[PDB]
Amino acid sequence: GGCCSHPACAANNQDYC
Repeated sequence: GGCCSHPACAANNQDYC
């Protein structure tokens, strides 16, 4: 989760997702 609420993070780092 974490920054995965922000497309910026979720689109570039799916490892947190």
